[PDB]
Amino acid sequence: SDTGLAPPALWDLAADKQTLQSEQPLQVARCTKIINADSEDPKYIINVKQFAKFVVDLSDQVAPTDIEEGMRVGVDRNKYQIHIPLPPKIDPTVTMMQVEEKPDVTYSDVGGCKEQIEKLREVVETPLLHPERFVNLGIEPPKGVLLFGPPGTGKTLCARAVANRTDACFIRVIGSELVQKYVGEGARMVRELFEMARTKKACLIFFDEIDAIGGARFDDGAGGDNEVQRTMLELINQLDGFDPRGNIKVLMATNRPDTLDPALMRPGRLDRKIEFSLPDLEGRTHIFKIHARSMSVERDIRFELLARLCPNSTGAEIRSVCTEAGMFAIRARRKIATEKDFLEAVNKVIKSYAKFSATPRYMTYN
Amino acid sequence: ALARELDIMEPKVPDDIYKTHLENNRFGGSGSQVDSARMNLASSFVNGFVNAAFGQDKLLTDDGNKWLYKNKDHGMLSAAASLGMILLWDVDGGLTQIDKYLYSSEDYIKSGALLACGIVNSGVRNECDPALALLSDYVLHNSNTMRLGSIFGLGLAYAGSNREDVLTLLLPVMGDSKSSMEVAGVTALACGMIAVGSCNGDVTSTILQTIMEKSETELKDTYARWLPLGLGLNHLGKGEAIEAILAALEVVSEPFRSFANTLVDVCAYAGSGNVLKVQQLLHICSEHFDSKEKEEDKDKKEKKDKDKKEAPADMGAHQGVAVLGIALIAMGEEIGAEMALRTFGHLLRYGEPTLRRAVPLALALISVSNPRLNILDTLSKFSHDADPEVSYNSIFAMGMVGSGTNNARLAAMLRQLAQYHAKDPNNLFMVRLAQGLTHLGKGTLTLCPYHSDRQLMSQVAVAGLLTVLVSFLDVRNIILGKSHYVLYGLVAAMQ
Amino acid sequence: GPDAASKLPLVTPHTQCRLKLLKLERIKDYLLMEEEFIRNQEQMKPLEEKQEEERSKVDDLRGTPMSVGTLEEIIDDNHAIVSTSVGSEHYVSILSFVDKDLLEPGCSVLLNHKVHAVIGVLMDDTDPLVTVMKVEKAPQETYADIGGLDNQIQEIKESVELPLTHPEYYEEMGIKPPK
Amino acid sequence: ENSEKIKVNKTLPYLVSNVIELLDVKCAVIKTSTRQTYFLPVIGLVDAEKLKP
Ligand SMILES: Nc1ncnc2c1ncn2[C@@H]1O[C@H](COP(=O)(O)OP(=O)(O)OP(=O)(O)O)[C@@H](O)[C@H]1O
Ligand SMILES: [Mg+2]
Ligand SMILES: [Mg+2]
Repeated sequence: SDTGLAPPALWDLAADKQTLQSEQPLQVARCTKIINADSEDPKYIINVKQFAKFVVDLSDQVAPTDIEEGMRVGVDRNKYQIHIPLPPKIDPTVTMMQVEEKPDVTYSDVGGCKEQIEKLREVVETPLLHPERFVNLGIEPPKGVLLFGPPGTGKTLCARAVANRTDACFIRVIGSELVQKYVGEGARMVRELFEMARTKKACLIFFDEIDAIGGARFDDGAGGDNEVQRTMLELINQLDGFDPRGNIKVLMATNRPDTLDPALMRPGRLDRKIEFSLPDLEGRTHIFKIHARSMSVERDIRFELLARLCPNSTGAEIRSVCTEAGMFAIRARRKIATEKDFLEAVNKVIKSYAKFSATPRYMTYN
Repeated sequence: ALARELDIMEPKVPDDIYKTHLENNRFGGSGSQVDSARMNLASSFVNGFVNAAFGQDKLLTDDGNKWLYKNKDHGMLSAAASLGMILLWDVDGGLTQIDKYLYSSEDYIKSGALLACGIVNSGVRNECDPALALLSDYVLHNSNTMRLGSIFGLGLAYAGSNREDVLTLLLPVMGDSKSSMEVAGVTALACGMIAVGSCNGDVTSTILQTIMEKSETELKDTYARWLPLGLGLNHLGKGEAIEAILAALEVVSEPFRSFANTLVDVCAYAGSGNVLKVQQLLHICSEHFDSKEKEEDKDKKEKKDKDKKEAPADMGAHQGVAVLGIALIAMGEEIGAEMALRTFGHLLRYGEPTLRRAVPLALALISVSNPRLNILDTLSKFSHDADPEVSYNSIFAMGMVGSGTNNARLAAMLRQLAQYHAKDPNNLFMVRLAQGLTHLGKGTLTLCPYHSDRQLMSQVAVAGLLTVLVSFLDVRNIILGKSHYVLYGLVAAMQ
Repeated sequence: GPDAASKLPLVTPHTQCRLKLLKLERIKDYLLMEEEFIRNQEQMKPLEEKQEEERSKVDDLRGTPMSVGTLEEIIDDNHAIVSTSVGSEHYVSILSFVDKDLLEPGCSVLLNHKVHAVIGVLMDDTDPLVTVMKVEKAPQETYADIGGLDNQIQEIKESVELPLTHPEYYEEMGIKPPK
Repeated sequence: ENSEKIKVNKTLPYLVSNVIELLDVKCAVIKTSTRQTYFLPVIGLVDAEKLKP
């Protein structure tokens, strides 16, 4: 035991006779890759993994059109005859980037970004859904969006939210995964990504934190960063590169917009740029509501006053006030918060921790 | 009013976007559109239900003439019923304009429309009770076809009604063998569920109408199973003092009397949690039939074991299912015993992944050896989590579509019409109360679709009759509303 | 996955309340019927023993020199591509004897040594990285030993220890614990 | 002869190899795609001049 013991009732359901009926009649094949289709009628050239490059034709049941150059196909283990086409090989590290479970956040937990949300839905949530509206006019909808702003403003939330409603496949990318040891295979992960996406009629790619692989072209004469630069070029070439990119709609959010190559920031690749500025008064008065809902309150709380006590407070700094104001109630042993509790919260998360912060040194985007 | 107007957001949900997320199927064909009615008919069923309660969210109705031309002559008869589902719970809104166009040709198309009437008229329980007045005339009219549609709708519309006039009135129509068998057979199921009390006069009369049948019809019928079901629920709670007459008077009958008598016992003994009564069912019954040619009885024996075991203090549920897998499938008979797949979903059907579905049922869903076996399990999954409002369900559904029996058309519509239909939102299917121990007597109607799909003679596989797979839905709503006399409105939270 | 112990931790009565007794007797009746339910059917149908016959046939279907390889991809169920020992990829056929659940893309697979196929998954050796940072128990330093810092011990207690011992507090005010 | 000639070719599976040195002491030395070298004394069913190293 401890290896593969499955539900014993399922073994008999496995029909051991059929298994014997399958552990003999079903010949085990070996993966291969086709290089040429030598003409005459059959005469396919083959390349097994690490045995040799043999010459094979067919068995009986694979239609000639079923096989094409550079297609994965299984072969006989004795006479080396093609029997079944095989899927192309996608790097497992690139195939794990596909999101299988939608994040549990919708387009109602981001507040104050009304204009940003609307401008982020006509390029990633309308060209795909209701795709006939644009047909009755000459419009290729913009393909690509850059979300930039100070840290803790909501760049990822508006992206994590879009994945909650999008019907097309959503592909992750962190911007640090595209950094790999050997020269070369940092562009393979950027070539395989789009090959997988093109296999999906509608696909979205979220190049989160595109600053580790999206730097500016810099030649110091001392062999500065080059592998990252090469990877960025492949990304730039696969968005408008003498080959229709397909239906892929990129979506990359950067913490440092003033660092990107002046070729990843032109229409065609990163078409529309959406600015995520610090919330205004009406904004942060709404962020407080969206984060203080599922909590006990005095009901009669001047949330507007609290909003105006933290003028340049990022969205994160507002949740920390709400998540900390109730903290002052857990300590007093009370179960219902109070405005005085929140005021002490603002005095700690906004004016007491302002020594470190991130907003003052980032709104210059440097 | 408070869902669309007050709420700022109001997006639309076209069917095409989510119909095929996996694009492997479309690859290679490159279009190749075909006029096959089998493909078209199944797709309409899925789309129609999702569009319910969407007055302005209709796009395939204004120009639906083209869809009518792309099918067979007899295909539209089954599709004609689906039109009514769109206008759900329309007492008079949809009927105002239909009457003016009634004086027209194409009377054949009218047959399918009536099937929709029964579903829409079910649950309203109007004091005037217009359903008989608006359905009795055509039933009595001399025509097998036009009254054929009326038979199904009448039973469902009067689930809460228990008037004896209708039950006796319907008996002669089914008792007339000069008409089609299906006409009488389909009706017999409807009448059984209407009466939940005793109904002594008709229960015995119904038995008589089954007794005076030839051996070939009685033996090889494939349709007599539903007969005890109506009687079984019509005799629930009866003791030995009542069944004594039935047993004593049923001692000069054919051996089939034992086949039917089995169902009554369980229904009467609603709560009878014990071991002595259950044991002879599995062992004594199984051994005795091995020496004779009689069959098709052990399957019903196992499915009814759910009774008096639904709520074992939330502790006997897990234990019961485990025994079934290692008992009814581990060494059971090759076909009949192995066909105890719809029992697991019957015991508890609300949606509870990772503990009761992936292991018990998901494993057997990939039985590619025999497509027929997958038929029972493919439909079994949809029943227990049809509307669970769980976002973590679609991953498993895509685990088989496009990777299994795709070339075969018979297995094609098994998964597409059911697996992709489990995305219906704002709907709940659990019928147990908050306590979870007090069941609803009339809410237990979700038991008929547990053996009909197995045989499939003009039932599922054969086109012409598919409303059987639409009538068993009887559940409550999942929406909770709060309001005041002057429409004040509160925002009180819940946990 | 499943837990061998804790069949029903219903200690809510926490006393001599009769409710404890009713549930226990329920299993006893079910056990009694199962006893003669298995042995009885095990005589006139001597096909599968389920204790010695069940294991025996699968072993023959397996091979004495069971192979070890890496599963590289998951083609349609009952079929997969497993990387051979050294460098070859085989389009093997998955046998139902495997749990069919632990087949993660790249963990491990046991294959027959002649007709190579999937015979069984293998648990993955604890990677050295896990053992590197898996601190077992703080040797001696207690929490009253630290001394001095008092107002600063409450913050750590209230962020990394309270939400795991008394979640109710960050359970009724609907506030997630400080990250 | 053609029936026998096809019999060797009828074994369609070939082993691709690259000619290394077309020695004239009209022989050939090949390097099969398995890291094995050989000294085919007779070139085979191909011209001795159409084969270049
Ligand atoms: N407008 C907003 N409304 C509500 N919550 C917000 C808003 N903006 C930010 N947040 C809060 O920010 C947190 C997550 O921040 P997020 O990672 O999206 O910010 P960011 O600035 O895009 O990130 P980074 O630059 O670190 O990648 C969440 O807890 C979320 O509640
Ligand atoms: Mg981010
Ligand atoms: Mg631009």
